[PDB]
This record gives sequence, C-alpha cells and structure tokens, in this order.
Amino acid sequence: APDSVDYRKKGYVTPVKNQGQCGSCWAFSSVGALEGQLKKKTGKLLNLSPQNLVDCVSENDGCGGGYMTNAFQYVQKNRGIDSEDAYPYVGQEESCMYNPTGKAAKCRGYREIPEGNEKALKRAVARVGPVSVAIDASLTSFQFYSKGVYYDESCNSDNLNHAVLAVGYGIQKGNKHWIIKNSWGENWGNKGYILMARNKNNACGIANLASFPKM
Ligand SMILES: [Ca+2]
Repeated sequence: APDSVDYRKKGYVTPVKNQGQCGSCWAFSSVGALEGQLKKKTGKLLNLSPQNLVDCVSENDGCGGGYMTNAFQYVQKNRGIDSEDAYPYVGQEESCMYNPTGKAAKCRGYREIPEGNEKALKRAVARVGPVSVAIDASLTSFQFYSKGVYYDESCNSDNLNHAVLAVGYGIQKGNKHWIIKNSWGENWGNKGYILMARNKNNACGIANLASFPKM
C-alpha cells in the first residue's frame, strides 16, 4: 500500500456537512463511504442522502444512533439510496420517503476491517477508497481540536460513540495519522477534518468498527 493517500485530492470526497442536533453521524459516515465508491465507479462526485438512511434504516435508531453496517445492508436490500437533492436532510426522524426515481447509488453488501487492525485499515483505504470508522469522540480535546495530529491518552478504544470517515492517511511533522472527515460542519476542527494518530495503539478505537460498502 502507498506510504500515504488523500482521497480529497482525487475528488472522491464531497464537502463537509453538518448533522446538527441529530445523532445521525452514522448516516453521514455511511453516505461518505458510498459517495467515495460512487465516484470511483462512475467518475461523478455527488452528495448521497443522509436523510434517506435516518428515516429508512429501520435496523438503526434515527436521530437515536445507528451503525454503518446496518446502513449498507438497507441500501443493498432496498436496491438503492437517493441523492441528497432528491431526499434533503432535515435533521429529525420522519417516515420513510425513499423514491426510486431519485436513486443515485447501489450497494451489493459490505466488508468490515479486522478488529483493531490498523494495518488492515490502511490497506483498505488504499485499496478500496474512504472507509467508515467508529471512534470515541467524547473528549473535550477532540471537540476542540484545531490542528496537528490528534492524540489524547484518555481516549477509550472500548467506548465507541461517534461515526466518521477515513479519507486517507499520511504523516505530518513526523506523526503518522488518519485523515478524518467529520460531519460537524466546515467550521469544526480544520475545515471540518481532523488528523488522528495512526499506529499509536489504535487511538480512540479507530480500527475497531471500520467498514466499507461493496459497489
Ligand atoms: Ca445489521
């Protein structure tokens, strides 16, 4: 795998979004991994719909939280997911309003990275494209992150509670990192991104619940 990769450079990542007060980070992480594959498979970059997932993944809990593997299973079983324009984000749970006419992507299933394997996570981002990841984002240092390579020893790999997307990895000033896209708006972190330490004992549990969709 290459020493570093940055999908933002390849045009594989859509602009950073803002989930608002809904616990829909899982839907944004899932659509980001799907938009990454959609760009690789069609050459077009376009926003997928987080709202479609929030109201349609009955296996999940709306604004009450959920998992990306559950979202990829819904897209596969449903034979599609709508584009954000066809199904706009409103930030609150509503009845399922999926419309096949607005279908913008399909999924044929998914794959999860070996648990805690930072090496296998690296091989996947490099081989597949952006990958959905779960992290413990409960620390004040994470919430107020601004720059550099994030690392807080108090982060708990066993307390996963937020979903984000790995769009690459590299090194900055000698510190290996994962390039993470959040869905807290462009004003959060560095233009809505955070570089998280890579190979530092799976900091924040970044390789514990990683997955990507098959397309
Ligand atoms: Ca499931």
